[PDB]
Amino acid sequence: MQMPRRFNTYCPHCNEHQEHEVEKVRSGRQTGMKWIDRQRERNSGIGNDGKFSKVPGGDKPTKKTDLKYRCGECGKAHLREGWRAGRLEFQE
Amino acid sequence: PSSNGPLEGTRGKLKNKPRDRGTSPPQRAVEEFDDGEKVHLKIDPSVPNGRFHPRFDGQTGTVEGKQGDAYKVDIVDGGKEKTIIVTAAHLRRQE
Amino acid sequence: KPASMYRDIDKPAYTRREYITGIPGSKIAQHKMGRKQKDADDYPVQISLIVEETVQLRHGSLEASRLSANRHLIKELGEEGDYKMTLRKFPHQVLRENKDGMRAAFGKIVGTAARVQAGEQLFTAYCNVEDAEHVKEAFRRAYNKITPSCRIDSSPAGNA
Amino acid sequence: ATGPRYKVPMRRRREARTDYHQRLRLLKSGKPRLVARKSNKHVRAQLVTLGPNGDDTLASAHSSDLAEYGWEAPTGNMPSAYLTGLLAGLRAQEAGVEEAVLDIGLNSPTPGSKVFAIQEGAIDAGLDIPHNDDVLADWQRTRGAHIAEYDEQLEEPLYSGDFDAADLPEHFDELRETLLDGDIEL
Amino acid sequence: MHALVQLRGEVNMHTDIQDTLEMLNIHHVNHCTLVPETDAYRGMVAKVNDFVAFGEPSQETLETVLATRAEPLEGDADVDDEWVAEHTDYDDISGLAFALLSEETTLREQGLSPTLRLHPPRGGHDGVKHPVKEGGQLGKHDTEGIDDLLEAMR
RNA sequence: UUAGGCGGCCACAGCGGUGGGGUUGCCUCCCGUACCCAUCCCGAACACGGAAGAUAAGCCCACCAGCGUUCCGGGGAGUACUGGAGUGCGCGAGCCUCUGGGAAACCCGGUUCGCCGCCACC
RNA sequence: GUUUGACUGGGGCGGUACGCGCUCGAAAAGAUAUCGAGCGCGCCCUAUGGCUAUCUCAGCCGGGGACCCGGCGAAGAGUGCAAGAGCAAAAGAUAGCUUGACAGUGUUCUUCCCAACGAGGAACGCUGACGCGAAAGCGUGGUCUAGCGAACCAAUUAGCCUGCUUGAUGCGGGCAAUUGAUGACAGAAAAGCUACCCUAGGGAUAACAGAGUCGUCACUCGCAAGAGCACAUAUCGACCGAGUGGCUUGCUACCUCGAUGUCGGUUCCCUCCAUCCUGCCCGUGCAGAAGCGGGCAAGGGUGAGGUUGUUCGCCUAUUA
RNA sequence: UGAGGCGCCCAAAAUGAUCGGGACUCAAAUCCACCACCGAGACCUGUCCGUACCACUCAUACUGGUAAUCGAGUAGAUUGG
RNA sequence: ACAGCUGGUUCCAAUCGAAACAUGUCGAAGCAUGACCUCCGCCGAGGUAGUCUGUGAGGUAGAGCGACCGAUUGGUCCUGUCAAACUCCAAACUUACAGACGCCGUUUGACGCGGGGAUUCCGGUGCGCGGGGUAAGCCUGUGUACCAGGAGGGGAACAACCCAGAGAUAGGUUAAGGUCCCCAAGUGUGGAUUAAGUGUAAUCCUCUGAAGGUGG
Ligand SMILES: CSC[S@](=O)C[C@H](CO)NC(=O)/C=C/c1c(C)[nH]c(=O)[nH]c1=O
Ligand SMILES: [Cl-]
Ligand SMILES: [Cl-]
Ligand SMILES: [Cl-]
Ligand SMILES: [Cl-]
Ligand SMILES: [Cl-]
Ligand SMILES: [Cl-]
Ligand SMILES: [K+]
Ligand SMILES: [Mg+2]
Ligand SMILES: [Mg+2]
Ligand SMILES: [Mg+2]
Ligand SMILES: [Mg+2]
Ligand SMILES: [Mg+2]
Ligand SMILES: [Mg+2]
Ligand SMILES: [Mg+2]
Ligand SMILES: [Mg+2]
Ligand SMILES: [Mg+2]
Ligand SMILES: [Mg+2]
Ligand SMILES: [Mg+2]
Ligand SMILES: [Mg+2]
Ligand SMILES: [Mg+2]
Ligand SMILES: [Mg+2]
Ligand SMILES: [Mg+2]
Ligand SMILES: [Mg+2]
Ligand SMILES: [Mg+2]
Ligand SMILES: [Mg+2]
Ligand SMILES: [Mg+2]
Ligand SMILES: [Mg+2]
Ligand SMILES: [Mg+2]
Ligand SMILES: [Mg+2]
Ligand SMILES: [Mg+2]
Ligand SMILES: [Mg+2]
Ligand SMILES: [Mg+2]
Ligand SMILES: [Mg+2]
Ligand code: NA
Ligand code: NA
Ligand code: NA
Ligand code: NA
Ligand code: NA
Ligand code: NA
Ligand code: NA
Ligand code: NA
Ligand code: NA
Ligand code: NA
Ligand code: NA
Ligand code: NA
Ligand code: NA
Ligand code: NA
Ligand code: NA
Ligand code: NA
Ligand code: NA
Ligand code: NA
Ligand code: NA
Ligand code: NA
Ligand SMILES: [Sr+2]
Ligand SMILES: [Sr+2]
Ligand SMILES: [Sr+2]
Ligand SMILES: [Sr+2]
Ligand SMILES: [Sr+2]
Ligand SMILES: [Sr+2]
Ligand SMILES: [Sr+2]
Ligand SMILES: [Sr+2]
Ligand SMILES: [Sr+2]
Ligand SMILES: [Sr+2]
Ligand SMILES: [Sr+2]
Ligand SMILES: [Sr+2]
Ligand SMILES: [Sr+2]
Ligand SMILES: [Sr+2]
Ligand SMILES: [Sr+2]
Ligand SMILES: [Sr+2]
Ligand SMILES: [Sr+2]
Ligand SMILES: [Sr+2]
Ligand SMILES: [Sr+2]
Ligand SMILES: [Sr+2]
Ligand SMILES: [Sr+2]
Ligand SMILES: [Sr+2]
Ligand SMILES: [Sr+2]
Ligand SMILES: [Sr+2]
Ligand SMILES: [Sr+2]
Ligand SMILES: [Sr+2]
Ligand SMILES: [Sr+2]
Repeated sequence: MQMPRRFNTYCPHCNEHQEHEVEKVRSGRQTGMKWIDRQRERNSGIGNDGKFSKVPGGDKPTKKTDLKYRCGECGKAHLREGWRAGRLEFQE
Repeated sequence: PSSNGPLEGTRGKLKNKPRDRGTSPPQRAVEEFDDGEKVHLKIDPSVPNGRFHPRFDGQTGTVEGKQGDAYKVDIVDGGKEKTIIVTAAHLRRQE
Repeated sequence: KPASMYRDIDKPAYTRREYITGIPGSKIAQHKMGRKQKDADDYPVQISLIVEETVQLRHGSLEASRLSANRHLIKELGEEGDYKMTLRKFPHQVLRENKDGMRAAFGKIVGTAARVQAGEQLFTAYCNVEDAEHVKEAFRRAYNKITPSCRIDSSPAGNA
Repeated sequence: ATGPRYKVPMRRRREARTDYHQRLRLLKSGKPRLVARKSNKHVRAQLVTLGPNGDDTLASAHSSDLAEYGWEAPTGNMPSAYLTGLLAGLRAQEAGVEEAVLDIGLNSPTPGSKVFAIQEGAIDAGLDIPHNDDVLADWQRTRGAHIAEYDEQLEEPLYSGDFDAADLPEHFDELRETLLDGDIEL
Repeated sequence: MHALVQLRGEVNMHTDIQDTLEMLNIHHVNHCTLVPETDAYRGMVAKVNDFVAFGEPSQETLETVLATRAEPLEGDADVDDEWVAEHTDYDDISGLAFALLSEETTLREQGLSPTLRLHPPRGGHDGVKHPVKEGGQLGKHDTEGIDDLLEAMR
């Protein structure tokens, strides 16, 4: 489906309607220093490694929208529930 | 049933007799009831909103207050007490 | 296949063509016989074949009886005799057959039948006071090819 | 009409007098309605309330009984409409009515029209009615100015039965002046 | 006022039909109760119609049954004119019988057990598999038929 | 209500038809576009301003039943169906009796060409 | 070293009735099963959402299958997609404007009738901020019922809490929430063979047999079209209809799994009749002889051989 | 010529036939009525037991009272011996 | 060793008395949570298994369709037929609430509430209504009573068909069913039919008897 790059809506930060810009959330890189990262190294050794021997699951036929909404005046973003959309293309 | 949605098997109870077909009179949609009043519950096919679960059609409850314009009606489903949010459009005074 | 299999009314009415496909064509060639251009009121005698028990009659049976009855009326009154007979019932009930044991047993469609309540007129003839006995014979041969017992009732006919 | 299954509209629908969808939305306020009507020659204002066997009018005013206070002018114009609303409004306050919702029935919400004039009048009478100023004709028009200047482009008196030559908005003032006053027998 | 006598046991009888008999103070076979003729009671007897025998008895018959089977609300004190006279609003059984038949009072109202625990029918009854019109003993009876039964069960 | 406004019930009110009604009164048709307002083009409509004309529309009043609808009488029908009961009948599908309820179609004769509430008004 | 699921008229194969929605089944409150009947959903849409203004649709007729004018026309149109339901001065069409498909937090119902259970859903509120409208009011997505996903972990959004004597920096831990999937859909990370097999049990579930059924099979009867050169009925006999048996087969899972040893044959005994011979009859398209058809009748008889394990059947010479 | 009642033909199975048997024919069959009987632990009645409740009581020890509206029971819960 | 699988688990009595179903489950030979049984405590005045009446809900039976819809005849308006997934109509009946009467509760404390303990989640039969199947002592629903866990009387025998719900003991009268003998009671009365031993068989896997025919 189609969707406007910018449009007026409520900004929970300014607490009033203002223009926002919609952006698909880009994945941020991992640091490899989170607790889970250290548990994988502490608990992995000889033989099977329990949960750390499992491999990536499947995929749902369609994913939900994963967007950021940035307020055009205070520069802050807020998240919203997403909805299943086979495709999301912005207009302009 | 073959399915279990809210409108399963409601072909009859949610269908209008042909002559009652069409937008309903506003009078009964604006009616005011007092707490303690006995009201019969019956969905009006022509009115979309303010309905209760079809399974409760035919109940005679007791107005025990309101929420916004809708009314909170107390009924006893079997032996279980329940509170129903319903708009006047689907209610009628008893007796 | 034996009629014992379908003669009783032990199942829901099954007639909706919109939800049933593959329904075999009927074997009944005609429902109105004799001189169908003339009215029934134009006759002094009116005799019907009445069913005595409620039953289902398959189209293959309606055809055999009707045939074996009109045939006689034709042989005794001629290919143009001054008479007219009517088979007033049509086979609306669709019949199945489970032809794998009792698993997914709903049967495939195999035929059609007409439901007849006891006391009803299956056939009705209109003749002249002369051929009144030839029609009584046609019915005698007709009720011999259908399940129930029948009464050959003589409606308009006080010439005895 | 055609058969058993035929659906005949509610009486007031087939007579083309009541817009039920608008009615319902109106009744949802819980407030009395300032029912503004108008005929070719007259204008009528009524404060209607909901009732068991039908609506209930608590107060009202007609352009006819306007003369009853000193009006010799026509009764189908702007000055006429406003004063009628004010008269009905004043009587409204009498019976204890304090607020209303404009019910223009099947008339159009044209800016500066008479049903809106009836409204401004009823509001000046002290009644609390949800409105919008920039939809009300400007003061002067209400007075009757637009018709004065029209008579200005004379050649043949605008009015037949000489009520006056160059007509009068100043009269409107005298009548409004007489209504806003306390005394007056409502 | 109709006399009601249970003639068919509780085994296999519908529960709502059995509860109806109990509301009419009948808990055993051969037990009789006196019920006023009202719309409410009418629905009740019509419901237990197939397990009972009922009808309006003659004043005399009611007098015989009361004499022989009436009991106090409590205790084994025999009920006779003297008892009636000293415990009820009447002078003797007759005064009571009349007031009952005319529905001015009830046994319970006069300190008597609501039930007349009758004896099996001497000479037997007409059967509990057929109504009166078919030669049985079930359902509504004539005052003479009802008296015949009650007297046999005296 | 000698013609009006806002309605409740939402065809007993619909469809169709006949007759009657209006000088400064009422509703209308009607006359007219400087204004407020209006038409994807039209003062047609919407809106505004107005009285030369008119009761032909509409409307209101009185009425007609052919079609549609409501209710009612008589007939169909205590039929069809049915809650309770049965050591009643039938090879059987099924039927009957007693008790308590009880249609629909259709025909014939009536009823129905709205009823009611608030306000205003020779 | 383990896993290789569940359902199932036994199991396997087939299928998914394994998560959802609609009509019917369902017996006029509610609830209600089967490998029950018809059939759908795992999306799509920035408008195909929202409001306002103006407006009325299928279809038919008349006048100049595109367009223009008039008439009839309560809805048969349209409303994204199943089905059922809703809707006409609209919930449909057109035009314009707009982003409420918004943030926070609840009430109630549903999910799960009654009657406890999560996610998910719906109706209805309060608060905040907005859109449109003269205003009442409408907008918590699409008229209603399908379009859905736990914990752990990661990424993401804004502010704040916190990390072992202490301060600074790095890098971590946490409060709230969004997104990523488990369709075996209230969530394990997961293929088969065993006739070399083993244990626990089950007649809770199959094979043979018994029992029930009798569609199938065998046999009979009613009707008698038709032909039999003429001739229904010497004889053959379609259709359709009604039955009997329990010899075939199928169905069911009632009995038996702490066992009732398979088929065929053989040997030996009793029986049934729907009769092949023998006795006695009737008809004949009965000259005779002999055929053919039918009736009574179960005393007796009904044998030997070739292939094949065969039952069956085919074949040979005898035979009443 | 119409209708009704009972019966007859249709009607064949395997160790020994059957309405339980005997056996029954103006019935010991069938249908319509009727009369009198037999027959449960049901119902009525005497006495006793248990249990529940009541009065008195420290008592759950006696004594008295009430039970038409108490008296069957697998799994299981409760309690005295 | 473990098993969700088979077997067994020892004295007496008194009160009450099920569930063989719902939701979830690698779950269907198991559990948990509900329903239901029981025990204890709290509460303190009503309760509602029956019926009647009033105010409502409902589209099954039936019926009908020139009332929709889709089927389904023929003739030169008429004439012949239908519907589990049709309805212009429309029951009996089921059901919400209330009042009345009844019954019940206020020392036997009902209704309601909190907590302890379960058992149970293979069911079956009759009757009514079903859906599948030619059918079945079939499969799968639903309501109810029964068996299970229910004696005693009858039914030849015979879990659920009839009578009947039962402390002990005793007298009496009946119930279902029966009265020629076996075996308690009639070789009962008035009348009629049957000649087949029809029949002497309520119900039923169990008791057959059909279409067709009969100057008996
Ligand atoms: C006591 S069990 C006896 S057995 O079942 C006897 C029956 C005779 O019909 N034999 C069989 O069923 C044989 C079945 C066979 C099957 C299914 N498959 C085979 O490969 N061979 C068989 O013999
Ligand atoms: Cl996205
Ligand atoms: Cl609800
Ligand atoms: Cl107006
Ligand atoms: Cl003891
Ligand atoms: Cl009991
Ligand atoms: Cl004999
Ligand atoms: K075995
Ligand atoms: Mg339905
Ligand atoms: Mg006593
Ligand atoms: Mg008897
Ligand atoms: Mg005129
Ligand atoms: Mg029988
Ligand atoms: Mg291991
Ligand atoms: Mg399995
Ligand atoms: Mg239902
Ligand atoms: Mg995981
Ligand atoms: Mg992410
Ligand atoms: Mg699951
Ligand atoms: Mg689930
Ligand atoms: Mg083993
Ligand atoms: Mg077993
Ligand atoms: Mg078995
Ligand atoms: Mg052996
Ligand atoms: Mg023979
Ligand atoms: Mg010869
Ligand atoms: Mg022999
Ligand atoms: Mg013990
Ligand atoms: Mg004890
Ligand atoms: Mg029907
Ligand atoms: Mg048991
Ligand atoms: Mg006796
Ligand atoms: Mg003797
Ligand atoms: Mg015999
Ligand atoms: Na470690
Ligand atoms: Na409506
Ligand atoms: Na006029
Ligand atoms: Na698995
Ligand atoms: Na299969
Ligand atoms: Na939820
Ligand atoms: Na077999
Ligand atoms: Na057979
Ligand atoms: Na022989
Ligand atoms: Na051989
Ligand atoms: Na016990
Ligand atoms: Na183990
Ligand atoms: Na298990
Ligand atoms: Na079970
Ligand atoms: Na399970
Ligand atoms: Na009471
Ligand atoms: Na029926
Ligand atoms: Na029991
Ligand atoms: Na015995
Ligand atoms: Na015999
Ligand atoms: Sr380590
Ligand atoms: Sr490793
Ligand atoms: Sr996938
Ligand atoms: Sr069937
Ligand atoms: Sr026949
Ligand atoms: Sr004009
Ligand atoms: Sr038969
Ligand atoms: Sr009646
Ligand atoms: Sr393995
Ligand atoms: Sr198999
Ligand atoms: Sr909506
Ligand atoms: Sr393989
Ligand atoms: Sr091998
Ligand atoms: Sr054994
Ligand atoms: Sr023989
Ligand atoms: Sr011979
Ligand atoms: Sr063999
Ligand atoms: Sr062979
Ligand atoms: Sr006991
Ligand atoms: Sr006991
Ligand atoms: Sr008990
Ligand atoms: Sr029902
Ligand atoms: Sr005798
Ligand atoms: Sr005799
Ligand atoms: Sr048997
Ligand atoms: Sr039988
Ligand atoms: Sr016969």
